[PDB]
Amino acid sequence: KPIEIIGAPFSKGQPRGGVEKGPAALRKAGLVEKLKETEYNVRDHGDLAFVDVPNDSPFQIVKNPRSVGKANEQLAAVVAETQKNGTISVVLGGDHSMAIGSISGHARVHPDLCVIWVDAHTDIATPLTTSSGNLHGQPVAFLLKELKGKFPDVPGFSWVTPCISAKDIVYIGLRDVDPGEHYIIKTLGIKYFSMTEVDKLGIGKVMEETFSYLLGRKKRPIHLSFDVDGLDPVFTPATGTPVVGGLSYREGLYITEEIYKTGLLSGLDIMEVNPTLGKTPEEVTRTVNTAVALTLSCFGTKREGNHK
Amino acid sequence: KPIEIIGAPFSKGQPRGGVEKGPAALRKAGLVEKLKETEYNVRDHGDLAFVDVPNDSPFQIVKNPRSVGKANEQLAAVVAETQKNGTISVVLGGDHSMAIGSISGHARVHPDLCVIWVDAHTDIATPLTTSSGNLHGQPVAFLLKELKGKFPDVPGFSWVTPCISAKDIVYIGLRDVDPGEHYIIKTLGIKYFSMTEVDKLGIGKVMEETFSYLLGRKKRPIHLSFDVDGLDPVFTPATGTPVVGGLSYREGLYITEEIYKTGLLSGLDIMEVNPTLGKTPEEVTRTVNTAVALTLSCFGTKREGNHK
Amino acid sequence: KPIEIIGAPFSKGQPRGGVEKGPAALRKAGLVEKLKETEYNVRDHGDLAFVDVPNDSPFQIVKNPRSVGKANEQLAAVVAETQKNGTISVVLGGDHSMAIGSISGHARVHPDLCVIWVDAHTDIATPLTTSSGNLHGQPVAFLLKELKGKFPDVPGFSWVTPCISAKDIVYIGLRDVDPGEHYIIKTLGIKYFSMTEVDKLGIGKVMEETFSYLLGRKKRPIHLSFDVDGLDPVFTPATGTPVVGGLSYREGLYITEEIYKTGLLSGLDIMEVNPTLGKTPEEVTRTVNTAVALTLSCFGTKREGNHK
Ligand SMILES: [Mn+2]
Ligand SMILES: [Mn+2]
Ligand SMILES: [Mn+2]
Ligand SMILES: [Mn+2]
Ligand SMILES: [Mn+2]
Ligand SMILES: [Mn+2]
Repeated sequence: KPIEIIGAPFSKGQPRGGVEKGPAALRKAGLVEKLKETEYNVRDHGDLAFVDVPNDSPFQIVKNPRSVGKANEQLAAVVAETQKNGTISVVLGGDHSMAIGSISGHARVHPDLCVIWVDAHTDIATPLTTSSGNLHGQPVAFLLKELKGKFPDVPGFSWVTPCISAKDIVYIGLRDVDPGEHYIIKTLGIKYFSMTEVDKLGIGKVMEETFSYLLGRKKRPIHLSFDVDGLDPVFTPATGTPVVGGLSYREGLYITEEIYKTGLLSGLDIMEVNPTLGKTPEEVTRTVNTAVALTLSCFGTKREGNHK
Repeated sequence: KPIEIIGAPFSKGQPRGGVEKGPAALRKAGLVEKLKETEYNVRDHGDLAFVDVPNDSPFQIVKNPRSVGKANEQLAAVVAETQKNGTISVVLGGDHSMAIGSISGHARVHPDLCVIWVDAHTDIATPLTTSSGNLHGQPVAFLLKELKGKFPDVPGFSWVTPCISAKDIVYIGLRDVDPGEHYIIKTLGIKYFSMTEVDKLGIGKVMEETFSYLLGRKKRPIHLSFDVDGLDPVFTPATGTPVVGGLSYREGLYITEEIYKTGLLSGLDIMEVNPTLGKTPEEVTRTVNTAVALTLSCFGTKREGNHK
Repeated sequence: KPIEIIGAPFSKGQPRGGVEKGPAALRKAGLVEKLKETEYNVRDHGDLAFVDVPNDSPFQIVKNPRSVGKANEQLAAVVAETQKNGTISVVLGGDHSMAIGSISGHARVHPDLCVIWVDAHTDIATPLTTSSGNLHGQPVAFLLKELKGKFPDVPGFSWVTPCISAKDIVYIGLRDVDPGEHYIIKTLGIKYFSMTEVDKLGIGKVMEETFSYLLGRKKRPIHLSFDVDGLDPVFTPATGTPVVGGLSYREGLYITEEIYKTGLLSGLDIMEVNPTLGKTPEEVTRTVNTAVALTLSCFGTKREGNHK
């Protein structure tokens, strides 16, 4: 089962420009050539060419609706194709709003996929509860069935079909959830391991509980949507919304090594890398290298070593 | 149960910079406005005016005996006051010698309370074992009932009445304990979780054992005396006695979240925040914001999120 | 139980700056003084003078054989002599190639000894598998009985006899293993706890298993070979091959404290400190102060405290 690298240099889902540079920054590190070194065959789809929507005025408080909807509708189609072709999709992107297309496309082919969301945030605010109107903080809202109809139709998102149930997603790294989002994950019974449960249980038991919860009954495709801000600012500083007390570099790798071991990874997202937000060049180097390491970890690179 | 914020700009406990701006530093950070946003009511008692004792000559080695023990009285009378009004006292001050006043007065109203002391130090040096003479490193010595009758009375500490036994306190975070102190903690059988114990058990087990030890029998008012230098210098830089290998930001929040969950927190101290000891501008801010985060956590703010 | 410091200012085992200055830097940080403050009697044998061999050209891919072989021959005799007298040897060296002579010498007096290797690397590449030819990355290859005969004899190493069995050594901290090396530890069934195992189990369990595996059936002397790069670069930056995601300052101390508690420590190596690789003079101080603290910990210095 080969790998399909897909670049999504998009930032309209958030206010901080620079995130569209993430794909180039990651490729610059030799991500594709380093991935080919693994036991997986790699193919680089290249980046997508998202084109802005003319009079794309805010829909209520939501900004760039049509453009974010259009960019995502294209990614869904792209990821759906690659998924149908028996390959694992890996999206390097701008902001996390792209998880809409990525996950949607992935779910069209594998409607039984489960999601592991590594983030400092729940990104589950909806067009009504969001206190910012930035779409990278609402992706899970357009994807969850339980939220379907719980908010007005958004211009440009008519194509989206709620593909995942509240029971098919697990959050890890949470530590900056707004009032609305917390109410939601709580009333919907969504499984999450906030930084509190990680400190209490240790990353080892956390993954055990994540897999028993998602892959307990039967096995199914795993979609890992990784927001680099899920890790501590010490390791992934070049990002739009950094939050202290995050996942360590080590816990980040552990998560990926365990996901690798299941042999069920079907879709992967590496998001929010913003190379223009490094206080120094080295904070970017640090962020990019951590992102590359986790990506390779998802595909076999183990810290104890590897050989053929 | 409402909250009572008490200021304590006192630095006669230690020479290093000026830890009096601490109270004023935490306020500017918006500590009061954020606490009111919690499920508690909040009232600011204002910063106490400490009268400096005249020819307050050192006692053998201890410096500013009268001055220190006087500032603690006003505070101790101010604390006992709030404790009687059925309010939770939150002392925002300078050096940790002020724990003498906070705890004594708290114990005057609630003599059955227990103590959780987060610190890199034991601060249990007697006026005779101490190697510096600074009182910020002797509070537990003027508070323990087993230590009374082990050192000459000190000018200005006659009022103090040993309010805690050797089985009513639990230390968490130890990593720099002088020979004298280590003998006492061991001879008296004081319960403690040095960093060694934290590394071994993990902060999750550390709190389970703490509560089991202090509350296993009867439930009682908990007094949390938090010395910011209990957290690793990488997190709480602006402090007088930094020691590498301390508690992490996450472990610090775990402690406070678990304590809030007991519903027993009755007294609190957030000491040693010296904003004048911050190499760079962001080391003071980082220290102050961590101090504020630790306080909010104590009163309900959780990393998994909150909502009304 | 007396202690004898043995200086090994060598660097021909690798390229980089000046690891020969390692011993001078540690004594500078007052390692001898601090050692004499513990419960052990200390003595400093000073630094050994190594005779640089003439036409010492490369053997196949292996660099400076005759130089590294002879040097280790000198150290083996010296460490063998000190061990003879009933003293614990502490070797402060340059690069890790010096463990060949340190462990070889040690095994002559304690042939039943075991080894705990703290490193980010396995240092078990043979002259045929090595991709660099630097001998500081092949020490364990010379020491293991299971590997004798698996590679060609090296000029200047005929004085070496495999002393340790593939079942008498445990690795802790691994995170940068070469294909050849990984194949070897897997095929030879060597016990190791890579960063993955430490993240999984916690450092507390790692030492419990390390000891059960090593001291379970028979109690015997312990030789600790500590490569400072086993700890994360944020703590020990001044070293030749730093690798991110390492053991923390706290974990390294736990390791040493636990080893100390067994009462079986008999040999110790504090390697790879290069006070010229420090990006800044402080990065050197930080690396130096950390190695000194680990040494002191091996001899009873505990974070909970120490008294006479
Ligand atoms: Mn996100
Ligand atoms: Mn995020
Ligand atoms: Mn203190
Ligand atoms: Mn302290
Ligand atoms: Mn080594
Ligand atoms: Mn190494």
